[PDB]
Amino acid sequence: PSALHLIFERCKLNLVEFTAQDVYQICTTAYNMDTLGMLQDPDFMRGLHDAFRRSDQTVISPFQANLIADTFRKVGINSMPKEVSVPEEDAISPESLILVLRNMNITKQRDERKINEVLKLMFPILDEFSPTQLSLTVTELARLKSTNADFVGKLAKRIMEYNDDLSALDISSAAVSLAYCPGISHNILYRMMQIVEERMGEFQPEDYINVLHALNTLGPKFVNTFRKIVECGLQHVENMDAVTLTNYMVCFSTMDYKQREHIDIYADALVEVATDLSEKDLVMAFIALQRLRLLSDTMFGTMASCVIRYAAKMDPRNIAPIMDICSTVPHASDHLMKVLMDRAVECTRILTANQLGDILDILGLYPPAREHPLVQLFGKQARLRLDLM
Amino acid sequence: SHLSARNIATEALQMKKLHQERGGNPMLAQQARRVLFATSIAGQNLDARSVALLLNTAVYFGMESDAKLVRECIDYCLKNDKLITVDVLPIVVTACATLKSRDAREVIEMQAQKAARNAKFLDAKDVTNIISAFSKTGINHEKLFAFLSRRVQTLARVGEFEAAHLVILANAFSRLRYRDKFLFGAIARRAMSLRERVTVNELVPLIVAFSKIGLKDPKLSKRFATKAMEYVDQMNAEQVASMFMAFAYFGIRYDQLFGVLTNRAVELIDEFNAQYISTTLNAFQRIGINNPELFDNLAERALAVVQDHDARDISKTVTALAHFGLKDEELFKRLASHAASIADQFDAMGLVNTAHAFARTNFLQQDMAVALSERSVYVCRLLDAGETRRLLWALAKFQVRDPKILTPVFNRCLALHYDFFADPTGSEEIEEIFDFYGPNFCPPLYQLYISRG
Amino acid sequence: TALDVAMRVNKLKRLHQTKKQVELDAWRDLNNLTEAQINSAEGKAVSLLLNSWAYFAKYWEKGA
Amino acid sequence: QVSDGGRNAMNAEPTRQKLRAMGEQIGCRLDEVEYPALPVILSILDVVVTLKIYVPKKCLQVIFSQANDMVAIVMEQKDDPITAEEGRQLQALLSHYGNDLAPELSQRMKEAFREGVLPDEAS
Amino acid sequence: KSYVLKFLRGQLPEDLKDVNGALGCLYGTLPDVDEFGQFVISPDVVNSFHQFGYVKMPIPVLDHQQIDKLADEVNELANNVEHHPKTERLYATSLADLTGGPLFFCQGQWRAAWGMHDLIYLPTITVAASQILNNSLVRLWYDEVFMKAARTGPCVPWQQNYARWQHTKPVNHVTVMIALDTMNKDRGAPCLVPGSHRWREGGLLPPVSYDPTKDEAHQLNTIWEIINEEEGEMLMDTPPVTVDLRRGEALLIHPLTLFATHGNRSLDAVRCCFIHYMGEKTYAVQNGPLLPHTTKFQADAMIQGPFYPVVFDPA
Amino acid sequence: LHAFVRSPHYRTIPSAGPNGIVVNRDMLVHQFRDFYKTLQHCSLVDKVHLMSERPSVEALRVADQMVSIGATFLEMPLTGMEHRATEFMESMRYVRGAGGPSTLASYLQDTENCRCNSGDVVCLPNGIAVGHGPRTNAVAHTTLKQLFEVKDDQFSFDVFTLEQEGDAPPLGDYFGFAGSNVLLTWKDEHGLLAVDQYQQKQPHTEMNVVYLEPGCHFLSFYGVDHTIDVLVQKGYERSMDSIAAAGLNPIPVQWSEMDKLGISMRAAVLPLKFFKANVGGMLSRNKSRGARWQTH
RNA sequence: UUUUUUUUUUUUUUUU
RNA sequence: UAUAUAAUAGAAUAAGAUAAG
Repeated sequence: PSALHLIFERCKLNLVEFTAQDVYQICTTAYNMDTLGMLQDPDFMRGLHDAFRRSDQTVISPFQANLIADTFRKVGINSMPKEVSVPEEDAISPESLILVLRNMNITKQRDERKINEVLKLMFPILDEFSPTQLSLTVTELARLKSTNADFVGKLAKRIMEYNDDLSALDISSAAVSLAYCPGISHNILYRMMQIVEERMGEFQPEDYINVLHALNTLGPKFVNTFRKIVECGLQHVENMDAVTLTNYMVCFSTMDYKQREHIDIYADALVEVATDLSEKDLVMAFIALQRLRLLSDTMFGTMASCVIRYAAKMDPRNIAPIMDICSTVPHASDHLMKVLMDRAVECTRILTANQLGDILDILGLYPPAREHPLVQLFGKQARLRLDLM
Repeated sequence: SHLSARNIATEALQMKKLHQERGGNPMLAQQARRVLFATSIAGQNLDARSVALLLNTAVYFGMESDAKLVRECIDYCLKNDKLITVDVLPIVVTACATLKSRDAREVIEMQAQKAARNAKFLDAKDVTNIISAFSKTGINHEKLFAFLSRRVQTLARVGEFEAAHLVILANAFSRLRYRDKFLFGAIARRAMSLRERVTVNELVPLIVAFSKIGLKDPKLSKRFATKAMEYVDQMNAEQVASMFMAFAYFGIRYDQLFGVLTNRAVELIDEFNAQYISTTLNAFQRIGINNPELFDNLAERALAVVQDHDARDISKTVTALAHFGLKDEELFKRLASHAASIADQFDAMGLVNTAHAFARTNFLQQDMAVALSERSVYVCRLLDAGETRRLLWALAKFQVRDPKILTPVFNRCLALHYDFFADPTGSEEIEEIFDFYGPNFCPPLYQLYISRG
Repeated sequence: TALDVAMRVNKLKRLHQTKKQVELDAWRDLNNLTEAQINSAEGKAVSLLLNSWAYFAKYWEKGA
Repeated sequence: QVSDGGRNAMNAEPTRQKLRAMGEQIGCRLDEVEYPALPVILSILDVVVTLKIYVPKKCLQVIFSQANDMVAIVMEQKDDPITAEEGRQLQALLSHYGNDLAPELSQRMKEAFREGVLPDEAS
Repeated sequence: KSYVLKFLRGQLPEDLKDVNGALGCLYGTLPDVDEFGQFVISPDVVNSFHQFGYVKMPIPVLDHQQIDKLADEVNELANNVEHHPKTERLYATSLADLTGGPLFFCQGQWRAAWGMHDLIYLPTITVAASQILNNSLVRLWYDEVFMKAARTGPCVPWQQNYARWQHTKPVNHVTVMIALDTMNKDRGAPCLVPGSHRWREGGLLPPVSYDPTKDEAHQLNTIWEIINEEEGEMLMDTPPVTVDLRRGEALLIHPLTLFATHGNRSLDAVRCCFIHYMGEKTYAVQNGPLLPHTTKFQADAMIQGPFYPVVFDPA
Repeated sequence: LHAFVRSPHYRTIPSAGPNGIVVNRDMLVHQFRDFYKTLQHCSLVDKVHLMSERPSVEALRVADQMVSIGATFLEMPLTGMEHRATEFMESMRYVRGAGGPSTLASYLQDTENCRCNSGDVVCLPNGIAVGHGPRTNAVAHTTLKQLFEVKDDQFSFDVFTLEQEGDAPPLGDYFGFAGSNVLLTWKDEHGLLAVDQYQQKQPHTEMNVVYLEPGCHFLSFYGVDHTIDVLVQKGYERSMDSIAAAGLNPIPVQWSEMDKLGISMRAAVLPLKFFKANVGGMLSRNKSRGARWQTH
């Protein structure tokens, strides 16, 4: 490959004038096909990164820059896309400050001074926003964990004003983003929940998930909306996804639902399809079932069997909850308990102070843990960690 | 070892703790430095806690402000200012204490404003950690210190602090030179209300801090002296020398405590090191007590061990011996020959003190004199007029007569001629200096000197 | 003039998207590139040539 | 700075009285000033009320008229920072002194709180 | 010793020369005293160096990540908006006037940077350098880094290394060049005479006059002006050779070989490191310090001290 | 559960009480220190927050600002406390700094002529009880009925009106709940009347009733979380025996100086419940309750 | 063991 | 008859002497 070798050499020596779009195209073909030794060759990738760092990245989308950075990081080159400045006085438009926020969110590099600057250039021109632009900027501000509640409240009032121009997904996303904001007012939240429950007959499972997350974040002050959604979703309980059933369980635990008639139906529906849950969802379902006092003789066995296939590679932060659930429940969990102790013995090196303390506390009164070899290892590790406890 | 950035910060903090308060094992420091060298947080998202821990552990292990990890952490602290809550504020402040860049100054000032604004909503842990962290940076925000002292007094009126908190608080408030008699009175009252919960290890540092702060009240010193007299038996050489220094700082002539302390010191004469001997001699010089048997014992022990003598230890020892009058023959020779080897470690004022102590005792060795004179060109910039006069007189007694060494000293003298020629003492010293160097060596200083001002 | 041949091989790849004088073509075309054409190529030409090379080597027998 | 159980605790009561008199000396001359922002008005009124200083009805009328003219900017213009707690304190002060002083201000504050124009302190 | 405060017990000394050995950064640590035998260079390489006065090592001496770290440190050294800490710890820097220029050069970097300090103690290059100097002791003298501009990096004229090292008595030196980037004739690869190290029985050609206000042609063509007729006859048969170096490639150079560096006409900067190793029994010539703010030697005193550490000791 | 207390300003403590009883400042600060210690030792409050001193003696009554009804932190009207606006804002700043609610519900500050006073609201199993009297007119009662009263099945939250005479202290002073179905009142006319009224309102529930000495201030942290400790005044020992016989744990507390100053133990603390705002359908960690491995 | 805290302060006359 | 799209979060945790105005 004389021509290919010459092209690679000219790219390595930084003698080719590359545009951002050309670097993006090269990254895409290297990450997709990779028939050539592009990613395996370090010098060519270093030269491409040097060309990309000095290029003009304004002519590419935030997603494209993120993909370029991800491709560079996959091989070892520590790459980070440039930070875009706030638009000048002429380019101050509702569609450009939203772009600034979107790039800040996508590239995972947030500057609070820039957030304040683009929040002070949005108020005078806030009357030029499209109905969907408000629902976009609300979620963008929520995802940046901004503490400005007055701006979000004004945005929510405007979103309420253009109710008829928004789809169900926009309403649900606005509701959940509003619920995530800590300092927002409660009258706005009540109005938004009324709006959601008025347009609640068109919800897709994604909108159900968003509404359930919003309710769980808000707390037991909004029982009526949860009661309405429980009464509505009773028709769909059998034909329902597992994740939204787990979210129903979490909301049931949070609100302290005293109507224990539908709880049985939803719990049975969840335990029927519990086989299709990941680590976090299964752990949350376990906690919600325990806090609702639902662990029976048979469903506990099925959930434990589901946990068995996950207990080998559980995260260190998901071992203590299952141990606590097994401890409180009076049923048989010896096999699961032994597997969890083995996993904890494996993870003793990376366990933090709090997780190690919880693991030791749950196994304080456990008879089989007396002779298990975790005692000496955990004692030595606790002696080492005693400075951080 | 491949780990997540949070899982790396946790082990880094553990390594810092073990290397800090569980023996300074060099292998731990080398392993931590190697681990942190390849650590980067450019892509992964972390809490403020993890970034603060990484920055603190990097700065602790010798990493300056030019590294990639330090730059990324400082950039994070500059951008996301509202995520650095009170819990993770002292960590960032302590990390930025040593750094003296522009970003470090901005971060320190922002954290100072945040702490001064929220000084009324903290607890014992947060207040103690914040004041301890702000002690190390050398900042001079008096309004913040007043707010924190007020909060300390209100929080300690209800018996919240304990021995470790009181020790840390006293050390932090004494290092910052805040002579608030009410604050230290409250700290002392809280200490005395902690009956038998203030052990020796928590009592000696409190006395040291109360001595260093320089409180005018002499009634407080009496209680500390009595409680020390009760606790003498349970002490090593470190705390004996520590209270020698502390009660030298107080400046009150106690008798029974000094006798018992001298008895315990001569008991532990086989455990004294260079720093303890230097501290004891300096304390005796400061207090003025003449104890010739103890001086003989300390001189013999210092003769026994000479390699451990650092520049500070050497300077303090020779100054104390010269001031007292007692002096050995071979001990001085060993100290001078050793200081010749480590002449590149003396500070701006330690060098002057050592040179003047050797000159005043009429002990002149060519190697030591040459080493100190050649070294006395990087330190003339940081010298006061009195120290410059002392160094010039030491050089005159050493008979250097080297222009490359003399012209910076004379430049410093000319740049500080008012404080040089108007010293209440030292007139005979300057007269001898000018008698040695003559009028033609430096005209302008001669013209000023024949004008008396 | 590497951009013209790069675009020609791009068109050949497009035609191959939906073998004689197809895979045999764009092999002589890519090896046609002289030293001067390679040394006087912009970023777009290099990117197009690399894309074509990757696709051809994917569907060529043994070489690359 | 006066203590009810100190060295001169018996003499503490006259001192307060003296201070109160001096407060009234500023209290009667409270119409000539021009308040730039609400916090100044709130601080002056809080100091007067806490120490139980006497203020003439004319001074209260002028003060509340200026306060009404000041708050008649943030809510109807809405282009531009009066927090909700400051508005609540102003409403409490007006209610304590009587709503006949500034009848417009009471309704304006009530409609402002119903509307929600005033932001929160957390924001 | 004295008492170190608790938050300062992990700090490194101001002068990095105070560290007795090498830090754990870059490579792990120096191997055992009997584990240094795996870095020996081939005898053919030694013969090639003794015949040509230069040779490039068979393999790169640093992995890629170490190269990125070294390049980052070189970048941080040349900072201008925020000057590097420990700047006054260098023998000389191009930013002493705070302005800069197309070419950035830094000397004595090993006292003011991690990694660069560890680069001195690399077994791969130190063992080879010791083998060059008749298998004897090696002492670091000093090191420097060059970083050329993006598109106007100047070309160093023809030069002999020993022309400035007149304080050292014998001709006992070696130079190691590490290329932190990929170099070429248009980017900064070194061009040197294949046989100039054995001219005039070891003598030195006179200093070369160059005009710093013109192009590279005259800079590279001054060699004819500085040589005599017979040297021209030798040069004609074997013209000067430009060696292209990749990342991590190391080049051993004799102190008496005539070498120059081409300018930078690429689209970005290029960085190179030079490290000068002496051998044992190398003596001074005149009184006073060889380098600014260093130990003062006698007339014929042997060169040693903390400023010139021992980096490899056979037997 | 976080308890908020305010340190007493030593210099401005009044020489004599409201009736004329003399007080001791040093004894007052000593008793406040002991109260803070015995509140820290409660083993149920997660953290005790101490507020800075304010140049007023009535600012010690930190409970005259808020009532926790159900899951709402209702704010009492500013009708007779126009000098405590800044104190209330400072207390709210303290609450914000501790992770509590951003602000309070203003359901009572807007209702016309709604004159209400805290302490008249006493919690009870699935409901509250309010005391009609001089400091709480009928408009507050009807607003509370509108906001909180629910008469549905499996969701009932009923509020009861307890009429009281014109010379009675706040209902929370002499009427309270403790432990698992335990009731505490003073043995005087007010206590018997309140007990009888609540018996009439809730006839089908049988409750343990404990009588205490009149003038004996107590404090029980009743709520969803089961607790047994009941802080009680040190001077009275009959009440301690009565509480202990009921199966509860009594804790003596020295409270003489506050009694001479008219401040009760109930009005000196502001218990609040803060729940972490879970994000993404997650559940936080609770406290270790129950005995692990009952069947081994 | 009883001393103290809560502003938008903006008015310094040099030839550096 | 055209060369190209990219978003899911979890952890509550305190070390301690600078030769001063």
